[PDB]
Amino acid sequence: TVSAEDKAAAERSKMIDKNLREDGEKARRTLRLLLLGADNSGKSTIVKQMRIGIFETKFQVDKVNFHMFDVGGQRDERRKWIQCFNDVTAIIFVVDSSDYNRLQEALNDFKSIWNNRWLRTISVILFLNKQDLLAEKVLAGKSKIEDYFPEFARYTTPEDATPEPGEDPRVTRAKYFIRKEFVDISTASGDGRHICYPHFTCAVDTENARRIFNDCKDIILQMNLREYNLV
Amino acid sequence: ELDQLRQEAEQLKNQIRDARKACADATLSQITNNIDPVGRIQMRTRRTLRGHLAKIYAMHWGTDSRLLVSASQDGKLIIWDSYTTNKVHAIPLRSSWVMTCAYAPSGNYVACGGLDNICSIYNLKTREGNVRVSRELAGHTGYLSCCRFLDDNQIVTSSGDTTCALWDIETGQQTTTFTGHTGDVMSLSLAPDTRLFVSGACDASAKLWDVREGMCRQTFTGHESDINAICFFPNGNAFATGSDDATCRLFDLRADQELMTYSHDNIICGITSVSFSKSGRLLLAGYDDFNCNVWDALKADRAGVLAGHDNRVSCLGVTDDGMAVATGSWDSFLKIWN
Amino acid sequence: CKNFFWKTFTSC
Amino acid sequence: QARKLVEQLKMEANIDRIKVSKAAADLMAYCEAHAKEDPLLTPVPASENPFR
Amino acid sequence: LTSNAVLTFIYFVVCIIGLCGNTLVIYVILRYAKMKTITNIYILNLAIADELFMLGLPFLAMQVALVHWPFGKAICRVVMTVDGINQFTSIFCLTVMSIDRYLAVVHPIKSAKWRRPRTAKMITMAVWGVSLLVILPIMIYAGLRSNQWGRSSCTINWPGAWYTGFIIYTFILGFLVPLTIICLCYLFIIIKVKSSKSEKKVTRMVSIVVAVFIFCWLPFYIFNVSSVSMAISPTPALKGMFDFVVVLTYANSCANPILYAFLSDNFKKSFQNV
Amino acid sequence: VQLVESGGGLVQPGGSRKLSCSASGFAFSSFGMHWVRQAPEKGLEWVAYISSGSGTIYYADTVKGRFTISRDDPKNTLFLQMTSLRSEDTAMYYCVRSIYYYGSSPFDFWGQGTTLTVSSDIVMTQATSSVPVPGESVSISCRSSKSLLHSNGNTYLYWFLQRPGQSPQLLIYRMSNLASGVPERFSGSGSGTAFTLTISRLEAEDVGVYYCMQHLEYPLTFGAGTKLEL
Ligand SMILES: CC(C)CCC[C@@H](C)[C@H]1CC[C@H]2[C@@H]3CC=C4C[C@@H](O)CC[C@]4(C)[C@H]3CC[C@]12C
Repeated sequence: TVSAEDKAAAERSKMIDKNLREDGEKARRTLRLLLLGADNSGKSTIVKQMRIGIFETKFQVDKVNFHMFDVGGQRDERRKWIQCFNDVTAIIFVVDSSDYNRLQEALNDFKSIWNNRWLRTISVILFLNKQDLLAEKVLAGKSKIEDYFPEFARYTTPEDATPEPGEDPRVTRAKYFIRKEFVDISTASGDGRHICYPHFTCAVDTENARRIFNDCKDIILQMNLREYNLV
Repeated sequence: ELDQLRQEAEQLKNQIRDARKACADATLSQITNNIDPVGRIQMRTRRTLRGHLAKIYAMHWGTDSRLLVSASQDGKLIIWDSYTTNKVHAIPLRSSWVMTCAYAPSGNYVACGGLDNICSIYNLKTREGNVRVSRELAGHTGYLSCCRFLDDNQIVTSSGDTTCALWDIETGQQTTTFTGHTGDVMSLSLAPDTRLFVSGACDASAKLWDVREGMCRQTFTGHESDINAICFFPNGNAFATGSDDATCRLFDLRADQELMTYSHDNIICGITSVSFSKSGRLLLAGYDDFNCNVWDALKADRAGVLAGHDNRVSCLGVTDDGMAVATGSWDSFLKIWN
Repeated sequence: CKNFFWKTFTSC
Repeated sequence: QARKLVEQLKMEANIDRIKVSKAAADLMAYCEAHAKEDPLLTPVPASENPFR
Repeated sequence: LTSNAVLTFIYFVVCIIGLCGNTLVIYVILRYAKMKTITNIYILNLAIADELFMLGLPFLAMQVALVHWPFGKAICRVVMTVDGINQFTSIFCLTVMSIDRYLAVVHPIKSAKWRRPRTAKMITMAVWGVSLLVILPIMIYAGLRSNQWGRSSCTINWPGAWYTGFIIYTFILGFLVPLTIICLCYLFIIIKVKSSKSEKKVTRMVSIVVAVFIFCWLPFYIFNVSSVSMAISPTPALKGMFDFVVVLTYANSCANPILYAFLSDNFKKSFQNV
Repeated sequence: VQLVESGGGLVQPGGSRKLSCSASGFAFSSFGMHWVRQAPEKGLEWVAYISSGSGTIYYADTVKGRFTISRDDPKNTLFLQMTSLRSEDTAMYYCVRSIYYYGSSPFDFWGQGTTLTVSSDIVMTQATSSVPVPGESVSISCRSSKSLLHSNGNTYLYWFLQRPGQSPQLLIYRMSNLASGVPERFSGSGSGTAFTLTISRLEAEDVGVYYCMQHLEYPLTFGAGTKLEL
């Protein structure tokens, strides 16, 4: 009922589909991450530390392959530039804690990414950079928190944490104050779908990959537990 | 200084508004009330193409009303034959982010461009039986949002840096540039006689350009949000615009003002694409609410719905003769409806 | 042969 | 840039206008004239449809 | 007497409920879900095996209803063969599902390498093949027994050591391996989730899965052992007591699907569509 | 694009040999392959066909059992094993290529062939044996034993030209489509079981033998052919 010139086309289609499936199988192995940051933040510094149109990087740890994307633009309005990303497992976010002037506006930025309609099932990893500059600024005493933030004086240092309080109570005071400020917006309307992992890092740190790996493992575990109804 | 220019502009705008108000005489609905309704319309799916592994972003019928082109984010560009649901060509891609596609009227070239700020042209009728890249068009500072063919040697492109350009494939350099948009543009249309074309931007505006002269001729503004898709009336004197405020609008080129609006109290979701039929009585419109809709072009009364998808619809099209429509969505399943 | 064996009863 | 903008607006200002009723009547007549040759509006017999 | 009638009634009562529960699940799974997730394949196999197991009740019921076997020796062999293969397929399906859950939860990334949609079809064929292979001794000796005083029944024995051997063989594959595998897997899961509020839910799950499984099969495997230990005098009260244990054996079949399919949020959302 | 064939030697009946062919200049893993032979003083005849991926193999009914075709992809080679030589297998051998999809033009390129000198089915007819013959128009008509048409709406018929001392070529495919790299004067048309080819504004370098061929069903069969003498 069908001529041979149609059977040949059907055979060609089947052979194309087989190779298509075979080539598409390999894509699920690797993992993907998106990088978002502002100016004056050492994004390229940590990128180069981890290494050893749209710029793309790839690195391998413990027989696991990670791709990391960043986009260079000055639109300041995200729009469809974010509408594409709906499958990445995490969104690395890096700020600068040294310049006391900009933190407030940076806070507003966070809110947008926390409340975007499309990004309702994506977890955010938060980094804080330039610890040494903050230490020197608080040691010198030229600038005070009360000048820019007047709730600092009434606040008190929380107990039973003491990671490394040998330097001074003041540095932990500022650290935990900033951490609480950033965590409050995240916990205001989390609803349990996505949560935030704070961290502290410096310019010469070299253990970032292990932390990224651990948090990715935790994210996948939390997804699987919800998948199998156990939670 | 600038105060005199501002005063002159305000006076000109007031005069234009007064002229537009004086031009209006009667509403179209009152005139067209005497037309009989078309009645209920029922359509059912006939074929279901499948084989993609990701979400879909584009589709464009050919001039033969039998072949179509599909583009995804997995890095593959596929050419489908509609009658037998067979495959003809599968093409790899250098960049994994793709948002547009186009199919030449002659049938010997395919244009593709995504987020890499570069357009690529592929040739299909060559010896040794394989598809290879022919030319790469660069020189933009923003992501490409639409591209269309005028002939086998001219292409029009609309970028995300508030620019529209006309290229020359043989030479490789631009010959015209269009400016006058405040925000990024996300749509483009072409006239049947290939002498005029329009565009849509995120600042809730529409501009009518001119290829021969190279400057804007008319501007319209009646929306309050972004503009996602535009369509051009078959006769060549009317518009069709869709926004994020769940409203569809029809503009008149000759009267420089609106004529009718399409909106329902129930729907609140966004609008992603619109299209016309061959005659012009129907108006097909996608939606973000997991379904499609068809509207009467003369009564502004809903006629029928098209449901069966599992996610948002991204693009749709109507063939040249008027046999069937095609829709794509984010569930990786293209569908053809008759 | 009084055995309650497997899923059936069987008198001898 | 104000001078260029006001010059463009003034150039756009000079235009010829036509009554809305005439345009609406022309559109209605054109849309009504070709009602017979629209496959989507009037159902076609099962013999003519190639997809079926 | 009336005891046989009430036994036939309780036999017939469970069949309708089991059939309805299995048919609803299979219809919802096939109509809309389209086998999206991997666990749907296991649910499909479990439901099909459960229905096949649920099928073979009226033939057994008629034996106690009338006394003498009416159908003849032709059908008893196939009836008991199907019963055995379904009975030894269901347990292996449960065990493989539990081990899949353990390997998924404990290993988040490594298990993705050794888990593919292809292996789901592969392991089920092996499970069915093993179940068919084990039941062969049952099929080989399937003969009816008769007594001239108007007695006829299709037993499984052929003419006491073999009785004890069969009991040991069925018991060793009954509880020893599946129960310990399930217990170890669930204990490891509950400790691992604890290491990294909602915990009261997780334990509750265990508090069901191991419970019913212990309640149903346990008395049966006891009684048979007693039969091969000491000679027991027949008694109508003992007859009535024995008649309920075989029903308890099938009782797991009806309760199984709801615990694994009904409570799932993904299944509940898709059920309303169809 | 280049195809070159090797082999060919005089062997007494009962022997067996191999014929090889290699391709250079184009992708080889996509196309299918055929084999054709021509007697010293007769028309062409079909031999065997191998597809892409070795899914299907078709042999001529008259030479089944003693021929075996095969190919190697990494080396880009197609070779044939032939056994049980007879006295009717002394001819010249040609190889071709083809690709099948919507809008393709099969039987495109013809390579060189090698000589060998040893020690129901649809039949189509051509009327004129030869025609003696500038500036005029010539029409050649040939007929089939069965109507060449299918439910899709395509008529399968091909036209081939052979100049003296040269390999054949392709002129018209599917009864209405002109091939690439040819003058536009040629034309062809007709109806079921009656097909005509018309050439207008005749000039030089157009002398040879013309063949009308069918492809509706296997086996494929050629025609007697007609010459043009100046
Ligand atoms: C005792 C006998 C008669 C039982 C009848 C066998 C039927 C019910 C069983 C045997 C093999 C089984 C199939 C083999 C395995 C596949 C796995 C999966 O790809 C779908 C089910 C499916 C298709 C099974 C459906 C049920 C099946 C057909």
